[PDB]
Amino acid sequence: DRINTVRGPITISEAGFTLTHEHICGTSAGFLRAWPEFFGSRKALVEKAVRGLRRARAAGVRTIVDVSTFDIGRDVSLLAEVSRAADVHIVAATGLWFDPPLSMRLRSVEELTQFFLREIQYGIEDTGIRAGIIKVATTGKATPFQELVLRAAARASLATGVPVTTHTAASQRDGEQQAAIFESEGLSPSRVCIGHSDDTDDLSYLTALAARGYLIGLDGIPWSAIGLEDNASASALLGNRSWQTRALLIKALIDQGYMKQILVSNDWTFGFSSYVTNIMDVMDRVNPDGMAFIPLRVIPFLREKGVPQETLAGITVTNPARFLSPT
Amino acid sequence: DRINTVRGPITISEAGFTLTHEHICGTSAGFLRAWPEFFGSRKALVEKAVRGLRRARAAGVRTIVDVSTFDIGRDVSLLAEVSRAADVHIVAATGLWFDPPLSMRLRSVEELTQFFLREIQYGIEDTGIRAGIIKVATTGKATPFQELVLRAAARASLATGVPVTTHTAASQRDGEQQAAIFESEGLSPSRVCIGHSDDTDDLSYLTALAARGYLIGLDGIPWSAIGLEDNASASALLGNRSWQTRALLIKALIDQGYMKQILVSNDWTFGFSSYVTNIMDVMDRVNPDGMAFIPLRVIPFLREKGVPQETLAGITVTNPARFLSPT
Ligand SMILES: CP(=O)(O)OC1CCCCC1
Ligand SMILES: CP(=O)(O)OC1CCCCC1
Ligand SMILES: [Co+2]
Ligand SMILES: [Co+2]
Ligand SMILES: [Co+2]
Ligand SMILES: [Co+2]
Repeated sequence: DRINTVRGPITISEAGFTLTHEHICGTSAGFLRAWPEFFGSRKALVEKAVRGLRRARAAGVRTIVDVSTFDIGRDVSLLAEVSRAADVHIVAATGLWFDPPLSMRLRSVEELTQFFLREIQYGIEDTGIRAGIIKVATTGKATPFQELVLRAAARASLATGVPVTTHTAASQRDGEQQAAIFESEGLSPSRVCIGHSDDTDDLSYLTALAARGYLIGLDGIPWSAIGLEDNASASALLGNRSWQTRALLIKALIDQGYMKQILVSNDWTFGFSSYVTNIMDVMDRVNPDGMAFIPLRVIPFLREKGVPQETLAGITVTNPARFLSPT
Repeated sequence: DRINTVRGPITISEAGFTLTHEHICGTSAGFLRAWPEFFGSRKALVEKAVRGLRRARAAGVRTIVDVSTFDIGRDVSLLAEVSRAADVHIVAATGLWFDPPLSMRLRSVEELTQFFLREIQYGIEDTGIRAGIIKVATTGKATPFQELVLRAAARASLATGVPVTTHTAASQRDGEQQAAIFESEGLSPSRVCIGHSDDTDDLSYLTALAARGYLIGLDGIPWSAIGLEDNASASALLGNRSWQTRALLIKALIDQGYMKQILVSNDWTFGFSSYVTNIMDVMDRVNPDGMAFIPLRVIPFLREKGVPQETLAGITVTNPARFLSPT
C-alpha cells in the first residue's frame, strides 16, 4: 500500500498510469558528475528530462520506475530534481546490471545483500532516498557473479517485500534460469518481472513463466532499427523487430488469459553514454514521442486491434500497483 | 613554476619530499559515496588517512601524488579534506586505469582527450580541483582501448605540460610499448614515468628506458607476501619478492648513473575495495608504517648500503619537483 519514491513515501492509489521500466539517464557510476559535458551539461540533461516527463504526464503517465542501478550510473539527486519539476512519481532502484566495477564484482552474496538492503532500508548514498525495486541482469547463461546478484536480490526482496525486475537476453530464454535461482531462494514469482521479454516471439516461453505467477516485461515497445540497416551500432542495440510486433505480444498474452501478468514500458532514456556517442540522437529520431509512446501510440493501436480500454487500464494501472506494493 | 594540488596551486619549493605514486583510497567510481560502510564509515576512512599522512609527515614527507583515476574511484573532496587536516599536499590525477566502465571504454581518442583536458584545465567534477598528473595503464600487450588512452594522455600532456605516470606489468616489458606510443605522439620522455618497474629484476630493461630519458617508477617497495604464502589472493597481488630486493633496484640504477631518472613510492592506500574484502587488513599487517615506509625503512637501508644523503634527497625532492612541474 505504501511505496518509496524519490520524493518520499506515497500511497499506491496515487501511482496511477505507471511505466515499469524506464531510465532518466543510461550512464555509468560516477560518470554524470565527472563529465556532464557529454550530455551538453547537467542543466541541459535536467531540462530535457523535465520536458519529456511533462509530455508523458500530459499523455497520461503519473509514475515511472527508473530501473537504473548503481552501475547504470543512477544519480538519485537527478531523479529527485526531475520528479519534482515534472510532478511525476519516480521509483528508484537498487541491484546490479552487467557493468559492475571491481569493488562490486569481487563481493560475496552476503555483502551484496547488505548493499541492496542499505539502499532499500536506509537510503541511497547520503540522500535518504529509498529504492522501491531491485534491478538484476543476465545476458545469456549467468556468470558466477550474476548468480550471486540474483540470490542477493531475492534475499533483499524477502526481507523488505520490494519487487525484483530483470534484464534478459529473451532469445536465450534467460527468464527460466533466473526463475529457478529466485525460487531456490524461496522468492515468490509474483514479486518478479522477467524483463525485455518483448525481444522474443516464443510464446511458449512467455506463457509458461506467466503461468507460474511471473510478471512479463514487454518493456521496449518503440525499440526498432528498421530503415537504418546501414548503421551497424543502432541495428545491434535496437533490433530489427517493429514496434507493432512488440505491441502484438501484449495482445497475444491477453488472449491466452494472462492480462494480470503484463507490464508495459518503453525502456527509454534522456541521456545515453554507455553505448556509441550518437545513440541518443538516433533513438530520439526513431521515436520522437519518447516515454509518451505507450499512451500515445501503443494504447490506441491495441484499441484498434480489439483490446478494450478496461484491460489496458488494468495492465497500466492495476498490474504495476500490485507489483510495486511491498508484499 | 606552479603545481596544482587538491588545495590549489603551490610553488616548486613547497612540494619538498614527494611520494610519486600513492592512493588515499583504492576503490571504484561512485563506490565511496554509495557504500561508505565498506570502509566502516567515511569518517573512519578520513581519520585513518589523516593519521597515516601525519605519520608520513613526521617522517619527512611533504607531498604525495594520489594517482587514483576516475575508475580507481578518486574522490577529490576526500583528498582535499585529508590534505587539509594532515598538512600534506596531495596532487590529484586524471587518466584511466584497468577498470573503465562502458561510458569510458566506448569513447574515441578525441573524446578521452577532452575528458583528461577537462580534469586538468577546468577541474574534477564540480569542485574546481585540477589534476596535476595523468595516470594510464597496460597489463601486457596494450588492448585497442588502452592504446587510445595512452594517446589521449600524451595529447593532454602536450597541451598542458602536466606529466604522465603509468601502471605496467613490468615482467612483460610494457614500458617499451608505452614508450613507443608516447614517442609517436611527440611526447618528451622526461614527462613520462614508467611505474611498477620494481616488479622486475631485468636491469637491462630499466636502464634502456632511463637512457632514453624516462623516469623509472620503483613505486611499491613494501609490496611483499613473504610469510603469507597460504593467502592466495595476497600472494597474487603483493608478489614473492622482498622489500629489500625491490629497494636494491634503486641502488642499482644509481650505480649505473641514472640517479636523475628514479622516482620512489609505496603505492599504498588506506581503503581498498577493488580486491578481496580483507586485503587492507592483510596489507596493514605486512607494512604497519604505511606511507612512512619510504623515509623510515628504505632511506636508512640505502644509507647503510653506501648511498649518500644528497643522492637520496635528489631522488625524493629534486626528481619529483622536475617531473611534476608543468613543462
Ligand atoms: C542493454 P540495455 O537494454 O540494458 O541498455 C539500456 C538502455 C537504456 C539505458 C540503460 C541501458
Ligand atoms: C597493482 P594495482 O595498481 O592494481 O593496485 C592498486 C592498489 C591501491 C589502489 C589502486 C589499485
Ligand atoms: Co536492459
Ligand atoms: Co533498461
Ligand atoms: Co597500479
Ligand atoms: Co597505484
